[PDB]
Amino acid sequence: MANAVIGNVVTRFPPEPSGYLHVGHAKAAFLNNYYAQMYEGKMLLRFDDTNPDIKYEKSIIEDLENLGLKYEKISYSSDHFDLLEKYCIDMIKMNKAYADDTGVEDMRNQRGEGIESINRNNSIEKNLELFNEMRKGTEIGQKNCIRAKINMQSKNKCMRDPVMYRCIKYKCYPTYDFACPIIDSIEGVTHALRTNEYSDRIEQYNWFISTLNLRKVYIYEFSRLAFVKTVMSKRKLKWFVENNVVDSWVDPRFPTIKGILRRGLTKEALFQFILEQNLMQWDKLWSINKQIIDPIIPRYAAVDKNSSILLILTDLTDQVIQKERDLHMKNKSLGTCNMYYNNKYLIELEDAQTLLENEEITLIKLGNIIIKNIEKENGKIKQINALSNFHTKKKIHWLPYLPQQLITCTLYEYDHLITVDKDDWTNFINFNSKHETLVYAEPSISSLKVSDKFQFERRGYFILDKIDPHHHLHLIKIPDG
Ligand SMILES: Nc1ncnc2c1ncn2[C@@H]1O[C@H](COP(=O)(O)OP(=O)(O)O)[C@@H](O)[C@H]1O
Ligand SMILES: [Cl-]
Ligand SMILES: [Cl-]
Ligand SMILES: [Cl-]
Ligand SMILES: [Cl-]
Ligand SMILES: [Cl-]
Repeated sequence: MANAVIGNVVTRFPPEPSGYLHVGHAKAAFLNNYYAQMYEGKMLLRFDDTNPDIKYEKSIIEDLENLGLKYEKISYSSDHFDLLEKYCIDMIKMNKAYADDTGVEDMRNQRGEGIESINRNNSIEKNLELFNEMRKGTEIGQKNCIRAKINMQSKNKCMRDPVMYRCIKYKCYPTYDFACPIIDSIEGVTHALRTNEYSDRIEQYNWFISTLNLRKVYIYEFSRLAFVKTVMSKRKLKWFVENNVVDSWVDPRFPTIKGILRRGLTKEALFQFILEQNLMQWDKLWSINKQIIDPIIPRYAAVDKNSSILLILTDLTDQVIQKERDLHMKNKSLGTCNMYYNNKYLIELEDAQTLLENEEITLIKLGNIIIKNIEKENGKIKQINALSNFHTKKKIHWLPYLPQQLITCTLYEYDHLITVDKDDWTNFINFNSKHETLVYAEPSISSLKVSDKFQFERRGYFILDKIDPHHHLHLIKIPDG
């Protein structure tokens, strides 16, 4: 941040309302916030509608609210079109801008080979009256674009007469390249943050600023954020949606901020992952998210609904005993859930198959028990009979066989959308990347409210997405890196 001064820093986040925000957007928005906060500065939110819906502006304001960012003001590039017009005319009168009717292909490698276009020497007043043709929309006007008069022979291709105004309320619109430095300057930005993929652009940016004798804006570049096995092109994502491969932009497989928060990511983890680091691997982002959520979420129990095996404590009765226990043992201010138990339990079959005819084991948060026999009807295991011994390296989780109180849950597990890491690209999709499994979970889990994060013991981490009628829960699995 060159020549930054505490209390005199202004940054801005300038997304286009042409789609929903994704993770890379989140890096930009966050870094703008981080540099503004570092100097006790101000951060503007600019909707960049230079070359133009409102559903997107709404979605943006909600995603920013969700990331916890707050802005001093909201502006639209549109709001300065009249002024940009004025500046355009000024440049025409300084012989710094001219009207051009050379064709797009021709113009493209006239630029490539550095020959001055025909109109580069146009008189001032022809340039102005052509600009008027453009502002009215005449067939002349549409054949004409205004461009800056810089240097067709510069080693920097961005310095070779870039287009400033195009004919397309307004009949003519400024390009990004021209609108960005002017608007940044007059809005009071002091430090404009931009992806360093647009890096040849800087000399042009500053050119415009000095050529109009405007207050300089420093540029701070950063790397763009891209992930393996991920697509963030807006066209590829709408393709996913239109073929019902997903059925919403909020799908947990989508790198949108909405989708990624639904999937379990915490804003804290995303910000830390941005600070504490060719594509990136989701593994480290989800490992940070794990480290962050693990000590502040409760632990509940679940067993497979269908493969569950019945365990009997022969020496107890069918009187259900209740015991308050703590949700998370380590952080004892997280609260207490309730634990119900009696003589009949459900355990996993992957656990049932592991018990030998006289082992001692431990039902977590309850106590040790003594396995007595393994009744196996047909080939499978039908039932297990054990002994209370409440007063071992086989500690298993369990549910009390109380079906009118156990909560039924669908576990959604997701895989990457595409198969390669980065025209016949749809052959690299994973369509069967949404896995459902049904479980019973602990009665006390009815406490949870939608959006809550928790852990299923010896299963993994989950977020409660929706609650169906009849208290049926939908649980999205949070990857754990
Ligand atoms: N993948 C990305 N990673 C980081 N920052 C990005 C990424 N994509 C866009 N940005 C930044 O997001 C801001 C708004 O982007 P937007 O105008 O929507 O541009 P784009 O057309 O590149 O999506 C810009 O500052 C842009 O440089
Ligand atoms: Cl960086
Ligand atoms: Cl892509
Ligand atoms: Cl959905
Ligand atoms: Cl990064
Ligand atoms: Cl995968």
